[PDB]
Amino acid sequence: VDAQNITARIGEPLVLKCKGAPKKPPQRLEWKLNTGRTEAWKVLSPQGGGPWDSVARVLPNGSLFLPAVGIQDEGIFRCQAMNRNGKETKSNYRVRVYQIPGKPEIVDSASELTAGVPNKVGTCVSEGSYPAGTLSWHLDGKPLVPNEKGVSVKEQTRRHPETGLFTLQSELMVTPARGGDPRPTFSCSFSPGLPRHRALRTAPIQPRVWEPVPL
Amino acid sequence: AQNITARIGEPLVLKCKGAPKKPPQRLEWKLNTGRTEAWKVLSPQGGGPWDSVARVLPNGSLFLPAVGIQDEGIFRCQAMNRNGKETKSNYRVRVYQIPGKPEIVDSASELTAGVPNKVGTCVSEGSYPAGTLSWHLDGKPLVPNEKGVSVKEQTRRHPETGLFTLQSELMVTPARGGDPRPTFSCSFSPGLPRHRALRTAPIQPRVWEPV
DNA sequence: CCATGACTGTAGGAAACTCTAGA
DNA sequence: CTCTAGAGTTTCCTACAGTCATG
Repeated sequence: VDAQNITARIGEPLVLKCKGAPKKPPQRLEWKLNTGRTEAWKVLSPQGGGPWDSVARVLPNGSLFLPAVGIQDEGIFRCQAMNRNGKETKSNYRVRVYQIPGKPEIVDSASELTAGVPNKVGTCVSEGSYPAGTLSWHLDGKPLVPNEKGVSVKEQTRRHPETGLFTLQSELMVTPARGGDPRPTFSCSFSPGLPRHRALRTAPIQPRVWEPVPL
Repeated sequence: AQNITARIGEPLVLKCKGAPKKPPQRLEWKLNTGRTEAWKVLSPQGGGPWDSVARVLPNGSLFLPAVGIQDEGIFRCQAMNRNGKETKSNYRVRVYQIPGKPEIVDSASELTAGVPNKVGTCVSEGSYPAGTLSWHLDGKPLVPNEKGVSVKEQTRRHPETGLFTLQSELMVTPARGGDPRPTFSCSFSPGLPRHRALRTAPIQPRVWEPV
């Protein structure tokens, strides 16, 4: 789309510009937005006056103002103004948002695990993340890839029905090669969709690898 | 205090420092502006006519949809992180308006050497703060009291808006033997060095000869 | 408890787009 | 008037410091 992209953190105010508009009223411009809150298309005016005045209100200078963002606010936003006269200008905005979960935690982590077979190593958990994002395992600071050599991950995403946010869980199990590193290091790393931010790592776990009793 | 500036009609958002981004929070915005009878304290829920002027956002930031001369003042936010954590934000606020382009009026088509002439009156409209007016001859600016060079200047504030109108009337005694096709201009040098100066179109009267 | 490290948060600077002035 | 050019304004990226967690 002619739409330019905008991304904002959840809870913070956003302010959009109406291209080529009178800086002081009286002004003629009308915003159009289809989003989570809009049933289909909501048209907003310099006067405002609906229930939207505590949500989205056109400023005296023509820009569109949102006191604090929320997930439902994701969508497209457009404006049409008249530069007198009769010059006329457009705006096309795609708006996405995000939230950052707390530092991921580990749970159900093996005191010690044994070689030659699968083991339940533990589970990472991240809460309050948007958009969803992901959990990646690292052995000694290197990546752990599924389907390959006894490495497995039991995964889910749980959306808080109220906050519309995500609770994350990743359970790792591994079959160690007999005769491997006896004190290997695992970590877990949450990453979001864009470079909207960096990566969060869990405090590692340095379990003890015990060998199988001979037969 | 952190110095701040913005255009009249523009929105303004002040970030409360060290305070929870989501409500509820414990914080206090107390300020003194041209809209205040004294120090004024606006709360999380705020209230009064102030909601139409400056309002507190769910994330703790104070906000003005349209700032005006009436709003130049002091803004302090004493906030509580959780307990009893405390950090205090401090701002100093100057504002401005860019006036209409400068104009010379009553400018001379002809003028005579050896005595004074009315060159013209450079006139600016709709400025805040008021600022200064200067003249220049063929690229270089001029000074009063030097070799028969004088100025009648004034400033006036439109009552409704509060902006300013400056008049500058230029007068000189031309040297006999100088430039018969001289070019003069006026320039508005704003109070706050926000933008570069604005200069009138030139005027190239013809120096004529007495006896 | 003290020293150390890591993080959140904020301060300053640089680059990009938009508007204004001029030909 | 359509086009060219120089600032102005806003924005993102980068960096230093304060603050919280940790050994």
